[PDB]
Amino acid sequence: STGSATTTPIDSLDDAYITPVQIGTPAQTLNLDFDTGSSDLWVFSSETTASEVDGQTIYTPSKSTTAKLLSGATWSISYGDGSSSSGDVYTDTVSVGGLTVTGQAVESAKKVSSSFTEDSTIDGLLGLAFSTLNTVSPTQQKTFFDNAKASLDSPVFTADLGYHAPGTYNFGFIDTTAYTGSITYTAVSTKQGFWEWTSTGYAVGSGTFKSTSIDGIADTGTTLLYLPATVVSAYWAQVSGAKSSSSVGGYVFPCSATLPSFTFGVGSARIVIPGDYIDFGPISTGSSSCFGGIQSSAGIGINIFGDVALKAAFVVFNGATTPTLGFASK
Repeated sequence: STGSATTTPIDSLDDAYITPVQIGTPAQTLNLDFDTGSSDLWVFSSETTASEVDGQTIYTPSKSTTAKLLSGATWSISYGDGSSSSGDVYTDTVSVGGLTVTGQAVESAKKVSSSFTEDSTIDGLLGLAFSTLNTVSPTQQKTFFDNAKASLDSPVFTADLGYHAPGTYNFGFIDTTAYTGSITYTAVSTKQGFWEWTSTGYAVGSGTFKSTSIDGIADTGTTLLYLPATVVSAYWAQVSGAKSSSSVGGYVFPCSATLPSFTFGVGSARIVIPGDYIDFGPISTGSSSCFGGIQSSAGIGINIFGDVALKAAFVVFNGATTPTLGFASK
């Protein structure tokens, strides 16, 4: 089997991407944030505290003839941005782009933190990291990909995120028309539950490539590119007037600037992030200070190849017995 679904930016900045997902019988379609940095499929629901729902579409398990309460199971998750959610668990039929999993754990939110409430465009998350990170207790549950894997034509999914445009998540096949050149594959460590890999270095604009190992995670659920402070300083030093602002929370730059590109290495291959992809617009409405799309990871504990980096590539998440990641230009 295979599946193919379009993923759409939630706003003009590509702050996140939503993909429609069918849950239950008859189908209830929710727009979920596919997140290769976490491993829970959770949704706004008829159980979510009413004051914490503000425009999201909800899953109502009582209206699904295939929903079954997973007795005794609870979940609770905290994300790197400080947001959180928790609740109980149903199993139900879940389909993405024509690919169907029966018995998928659908984590129904009873509580969500303010940032989820305040984003009416995201109805929940669909985790695509390794199932060892799934938070369901006392019986950990599998991700949608893990449940689907055995049925897929090939045990892979691909992320093809658009810049200011829709893109595609495919399951079970590699669309050879969706990228240019060849796909370069690189090793993955699953020890932390992430799609964790080592980039071979970077360049800023037309500058020379610096060969240096940068361990980080391929994370579709993080907006920006978070890299070591040395790398980030080297990038922003090429932008007149750019500075790190403690009050804003990262590097800002004059909105009048033209940003240089940023290249990262995948083995001997190179992925080029155009400068425009690094512009996240005014820090507040009407400001001439703009927020940068490359930021320091120094306060995170891990480097994160988020959407800014991934949207410059066609990315293969290879879930073979020994997982690997593939990157191609496009």
